[PDB]
Amino acid sequence: KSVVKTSLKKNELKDGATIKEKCPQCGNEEMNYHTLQLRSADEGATVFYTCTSCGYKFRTNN
Amino acid sequence: RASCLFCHHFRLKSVEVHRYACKLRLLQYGLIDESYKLDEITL
Amino acid sequence: SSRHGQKGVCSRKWPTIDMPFSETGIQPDIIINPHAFPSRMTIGMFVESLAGKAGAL
Amino acid sequence: MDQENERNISRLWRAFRTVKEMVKDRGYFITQEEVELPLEDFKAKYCDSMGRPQRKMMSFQANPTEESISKFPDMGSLWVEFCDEPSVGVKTMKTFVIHIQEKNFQTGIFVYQNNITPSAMKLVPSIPPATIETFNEAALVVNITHHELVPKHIRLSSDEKRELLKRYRLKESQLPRIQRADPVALYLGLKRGEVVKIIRKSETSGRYASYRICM
Amino acid sequence: GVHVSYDNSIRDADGTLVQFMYGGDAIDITKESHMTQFEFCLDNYYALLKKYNPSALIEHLDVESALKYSKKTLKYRKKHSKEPHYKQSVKYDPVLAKYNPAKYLGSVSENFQDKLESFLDKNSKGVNEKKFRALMQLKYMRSLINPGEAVGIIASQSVGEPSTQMTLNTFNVTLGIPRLRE
Amino acid sequence: LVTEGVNFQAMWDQEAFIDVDGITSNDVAAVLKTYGVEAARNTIVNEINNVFSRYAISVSFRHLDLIADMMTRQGTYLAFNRQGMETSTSSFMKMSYE
Amino acid sequence: PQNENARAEALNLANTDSQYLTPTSGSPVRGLIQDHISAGVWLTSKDSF
Amino acid sequence: LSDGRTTERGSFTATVNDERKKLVHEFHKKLLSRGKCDNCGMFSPKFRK
Amino acid sequence: PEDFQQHEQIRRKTLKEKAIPKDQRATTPYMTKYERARILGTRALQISMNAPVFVDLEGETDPLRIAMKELAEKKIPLVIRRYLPDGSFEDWSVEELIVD
Repeated sequence: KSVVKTSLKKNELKDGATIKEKCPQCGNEEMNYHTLQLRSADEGATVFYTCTSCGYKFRTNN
Repeated sequence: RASCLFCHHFRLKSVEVHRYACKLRLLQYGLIDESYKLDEITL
Repeated sequence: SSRHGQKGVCSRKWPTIDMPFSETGIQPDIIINPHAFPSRMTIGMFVESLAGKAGAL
Repeated sequence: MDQENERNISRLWRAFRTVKEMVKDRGYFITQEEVELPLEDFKAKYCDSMGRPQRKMMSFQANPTEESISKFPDMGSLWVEFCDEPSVGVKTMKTFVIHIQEKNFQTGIFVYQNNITPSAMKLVPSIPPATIETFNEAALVVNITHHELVPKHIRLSSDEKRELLKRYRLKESQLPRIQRADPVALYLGLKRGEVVKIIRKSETSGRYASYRICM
Repeated sequence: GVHVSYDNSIRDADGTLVQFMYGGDAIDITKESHMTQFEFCLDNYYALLKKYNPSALIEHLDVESALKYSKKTLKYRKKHSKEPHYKQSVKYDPVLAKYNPAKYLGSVSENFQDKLESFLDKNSKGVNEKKFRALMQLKYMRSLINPGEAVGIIASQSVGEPSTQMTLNTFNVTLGIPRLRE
Repeated sequence: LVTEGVNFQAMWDQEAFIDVDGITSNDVAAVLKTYGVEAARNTIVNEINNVFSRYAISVSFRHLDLIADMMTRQGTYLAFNRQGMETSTSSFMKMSYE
Repeated sequence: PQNENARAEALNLANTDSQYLTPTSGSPVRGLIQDHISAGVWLTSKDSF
Repeated sequence: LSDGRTTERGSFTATVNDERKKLVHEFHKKLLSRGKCDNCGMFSPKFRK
Repeated sequence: PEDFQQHEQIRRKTLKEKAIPKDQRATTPYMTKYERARILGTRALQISMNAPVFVDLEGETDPLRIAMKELAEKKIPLVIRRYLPDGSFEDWSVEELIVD
């Protein structure tokens, strides 16, 4: 009953953060990122990935 | 608190008290099936 | 430490004879490993490094 | 019109289909299509002409297969009983306490509907040669041995429990203990001191036989 | 102090049993990494022959027992492959339930037996099989557990050391260590 | 489907739309009450592996089968705590925990 | 250690050579590190004569 | 004892220890609360710490 | 007196009821990394206490590596007693075991 998008529908989230990195578990070259920096500042970029076809999760360690 | 100064037994009956003790004689041996067979004798 | 956050221990006091000379015969002072940078991405150390050239005259 | 009278027979049918899977598993002689007894053929035999069922018609008796008696040397007759009272009375048990004790079975099963009177629970172990196993018929909708997370239990006899406690040089009380009140130990009817065998399909190396004992 | 005993039953230090073989098939994780690399062990057959040297070896352990009782349960399982788990033919247990893998050549859990066979049925080109059934059932024999191994401690460090990584946070169900504490 | 609540007894009564021989939860203390103890064991090795998979840390099942068969040795879901250690034999281990 | 029942157990049970695979996943834990990787691309290249 | 199910020095395992503490925690459940001594009517009044 | 002897004959009857005899041994024929790291341990601690040696030791002062020289050539007079957890055991030798 509201006049703006109160919640998503089952298709209304189509991400596009394509980097051309190799996937071992499903070969989907497309793979998004997520924007964080986890450890204390004696540690590299913890700015993650996430594989986009088989549901594999990836950690950007260093 | 389970004691009485006049009968100098426990407040539970001397067949209820003997029933639990005689199970604990069995359970200091490696047998549990024969421990629940002592409750088959109630007459 | 430099002024960009690159700490590091003085791992080994290295003799100046077995240490690479340069254009002139200049031998360096602090060898820092270029594998340290891509986890850090401190390009401010790279632009400080060539403007120290361009400040030294 | 048939509001409750549609569900209460459909739930009772799978409850009956549960019981003719709880008896065949223990080793008795139940036929194939009696396990697969169709609801259309169920109501035309075990329900009244007004469509309501009577459970007094539904009770029966089972006798063990003599191949299983070659393994369990004394397995008596099994009696399956039902109840047409939502409130089981202590004198309803006295009808059924005697009917086991007089007829000289070995194993008894009482199916009820909502509850048993706790006063009626006093009469349950009071036939010492026999056993009485109660079951809530609302709790026996679906067999809990068909579910994928439960492996295929197999009860063992004396000539392989002795081939176990001598194999691994154990005592009785050193195996993994399964409870008395476990809904699989209430299913197969495990006494105390009867090792059951679990073939659990492990997640790594497939089928993996483990053993477990009832205390 | 949960340790493997000398008959492969996982037993706590006061005798009270836990499992009957270690994890199903009594293999250390530190030895199995090439155990399903059947393509690899075909390639380096002759080198891996004289590492797992059967010449001075196959006369001190039973051979032709586990090679035969397995093929009952290889044939007898071909009947009831289309069955659900409650309808299963429960006559025949697996081969490890009768035969110690440290003693009987060819006694093999039911997941490794079905994967050598699938390798010996699909990829067979001049490739023999009796040369290769020997090694990759002897390598299963060599790569067992050591009777006495501290699998009580070692499992409890397979929950500990990765857990200094799972403090990651929100981009439902409880996640990470506050799930694992429950 | 996913249900944000645990009630096995009412879901059996929904058999025309749910296959009632595949239902899987995370409340281990509810599977133990209904589905025996052997399904309370296969849930634990799933629920532990549902934590190390989302962070992509493939711990081996041989470690988890040992843990789940230690908690389920007495037929009940014994935790690792003061109350779970209360059944033990070697009594310095009890004193040296806390 | 201070006795010869331990000098064999610091060689044949707990050296850094039997500790090649971790038991958590079977993965290897020991390998070059930063520049010993980046010398491989230069040594095993097709221009490196 | 004529069998090998026990010794002279007895058998004591984890599940037997489980079945022993359950009685004693229930034995100390029953005897703590009661109306009278029941050999007789001769009973004692309560206590308090 | 004999209250030592009645105390002794029970033990040697107990100790005879736990030795699984040699035709009925049922453990591995291998030296499972724990015999091997301890047989080499204890034997190296015998050569440090003047045990009789039975190999051409070739200037090898290291007391641990001397036992390895006798391990790979089978000159060790040891017997491994492997306790099965009820108390029974199988007295394996070092000859009849097979090294990795």
